[PDB]
Amino acid sequence: TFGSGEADCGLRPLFEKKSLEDKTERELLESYIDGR
Amino acid sequence: HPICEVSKVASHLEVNCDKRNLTALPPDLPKDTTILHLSENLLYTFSLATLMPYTRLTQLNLDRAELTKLQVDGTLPVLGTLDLSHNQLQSLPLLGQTLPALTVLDVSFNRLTSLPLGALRGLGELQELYLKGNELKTLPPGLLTPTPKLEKLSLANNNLTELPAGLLNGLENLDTLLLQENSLYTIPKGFFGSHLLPFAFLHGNPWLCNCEILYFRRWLQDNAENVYVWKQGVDVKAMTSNVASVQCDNSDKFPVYKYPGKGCPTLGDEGDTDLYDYYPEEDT
Amino acid sequence: IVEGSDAEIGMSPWQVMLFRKSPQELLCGASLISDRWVLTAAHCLLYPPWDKNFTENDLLVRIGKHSRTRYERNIEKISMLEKIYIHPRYNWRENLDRDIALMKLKKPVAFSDYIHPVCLPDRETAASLLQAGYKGRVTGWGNLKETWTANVGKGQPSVLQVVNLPIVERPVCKDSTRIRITDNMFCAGYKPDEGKRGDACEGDSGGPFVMKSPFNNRWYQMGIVSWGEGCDRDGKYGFYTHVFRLKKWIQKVIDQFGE
Ligand SMILES: *[C@@H]1O[C@H](CO)[C@@H](O[C@@H]2O[C@H](CO)[C@@H](O[C@H]3O[C@H](CO[C@H]4O[C@H](CO)[C@@H](O)[C@H](O)[C@@H]4O)[C@@H](O)[C@H](O[C@H]4O[C@H](CO)[C@@H](O)[C@H](O)[C@@H]4O)[C@@H]3O)[C@H](O)[C@H]2NC(C)=O)[C@H](O)[C@H]1NC(C)=O
Ligand SMILES: *[C@@H]1O[C@H](CO)[C@@H](O)[C@H](O)[C@H]1NC(C)=O
Ligand SMILES: [Cl-]
Repeated sequence: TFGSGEADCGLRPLFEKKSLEDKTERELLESYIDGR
Repeated sequence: HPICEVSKVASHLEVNCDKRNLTALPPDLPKDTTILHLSENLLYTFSLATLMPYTRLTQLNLDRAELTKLQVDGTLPVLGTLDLSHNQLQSLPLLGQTLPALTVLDVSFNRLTSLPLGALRGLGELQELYLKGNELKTLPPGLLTPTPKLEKLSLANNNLTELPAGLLNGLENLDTLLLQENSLYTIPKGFFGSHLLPFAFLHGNPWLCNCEILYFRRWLQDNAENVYVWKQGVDVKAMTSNVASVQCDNSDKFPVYKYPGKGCPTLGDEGDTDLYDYYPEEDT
Repeated sequence: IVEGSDAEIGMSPWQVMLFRKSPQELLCGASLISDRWVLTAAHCLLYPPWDKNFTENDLLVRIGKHSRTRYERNIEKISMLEKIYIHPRYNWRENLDRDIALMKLKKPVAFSDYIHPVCLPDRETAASLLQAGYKGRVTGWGNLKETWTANVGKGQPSVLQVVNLPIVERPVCKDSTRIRITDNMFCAGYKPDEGKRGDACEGDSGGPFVMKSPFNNRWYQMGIVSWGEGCDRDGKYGFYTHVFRLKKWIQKVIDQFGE
């Protein structure tokens, strides 16, 4: 039942946790919008 | 203060009593001293209990003060670094129960010829052990058992002839191993185990290359990029690997990583790889 | 990774390096999904057609790295393998269907700024993020070009590489290769008429294809670098193991024994 690590998964100490964004993650987010 | 130099910053106090012909610790120093430099004095004998106060002392330098007797009495629950190098100790001091938060111990260049039974008992936080320049001939079995967190071990320039087959047992974080300039002729069965060793110094030894130098033979092969030649400090032994520095009989041209075991048993167990060709090409 | 760029420090804290003990060599990528579980591509461990069959004792796992070859002091952590689990129906004979394997670390590893686990997608997340056009991210220390044939440039990087690629619609993936595709894989990469380039390459398998959820701001691993034909060639696409579709097998081994 227990894995040890989740619930905290996917949140990067040097980025999300510090409210900082990496240089290209914006490219990913912009692709979630219909490009026509 | 009138004898040693005092400085503060970051809240840590650092007192420097180097080269002041002291035979004992000066008249009351800052109770909040963290760093204490008592190098090059005349502390033939020294009592740790004499530092009992200064409960914020983390680094203690008693090197080059020709100490032959260290009285391990009181406790320094916050002492992390302890330099005892370049002294006259003939017996390794039992710092277990006295220095629990110790992580760096340097008893290099003393007069050690052997190590106690439970020599390091109680130093579970030890990260670096320096015993270079002594005259150890053999290391006791289980010497590093109490120090599972060890990251660096220096046993260079001693009188070691053979190492305990299970010396490196545990050591999940060992990255540096210095055994250069000793009297080593071979390496036990699985001495290096499965752990990856980033920096090893094995040069300056009379390796006897026969049939039981094969384990070490292949290890060198696999770890060709992790064998370096010690030069000095500030150099950062991360400059150009050099596996060839390990030579048979210390006989220059006879690197051990190129010794065909000619007529040696089991034609496939020790050094049985080197099966395929490779053509790597990384950059700056 | 071909036509990607150097990763920022801690940009992909879940990145894992599968290291061979003897001889010492990087053999594949992988990802950390918990303090004791690592996910990779099955063929990184077992591929009979090339006589490849690696056991627990033949490998080490390096976590928290950035540089490809430099040992990184109190940054990377080196762990041993307790057990290797390859999908029982991994198809190495024809197309690497179900190219996945789980690795159980001998001891749990502590997280840090450089070491942190990635999330595994849930029903809604999968259905929501896996759409053609949507971009994911692939990371790895694999080849920078096709190295089996003369080509200009360095073969491998000195630092971890990263590239963002669009998911491709199945029909397009299917008609770009003669190899038989399954629902257990997907492909990504820029089409001939999009201009931008980028792809995984040899040495990148096991590496993760990740996407950030606009909903909870978490990173999820949607794929595992599995295969391709050449690297970054026009009209060709990199193929990845579809993690969500194998979710049931993953949970079953993960939660199989106590802890
Ligand atoms: C990938 O490679 C692996 C090794 O690199 C392969 O595993 C190895 O397979 C061989 C068989 O070819 C194993 O042989 C020895 O073990 C078997 C028993 O097998 C079971 O018990 C082992 C533990 O004792 C496990 O390790 C096995 O996984 C398995 O559970 C014995 O029967 C053999 O004995 C034979 O040889 C001795 C002399 O050496 C004779 O005295 C006997 O009479 C008999 O003839 C071996 O002792 C080997 O142990 C095993 N090693 C490992 C790490 O598993 C693996 O099969 C391969 N995978 C694929 C898909 O190809
Ligand atoms: C250790 O080696 C040194 C260097 O040759 C030598 O002078 C010394 O006598 C040796 N010590 C012992 C105990 O033999
Ligand atoms: Cl490959």
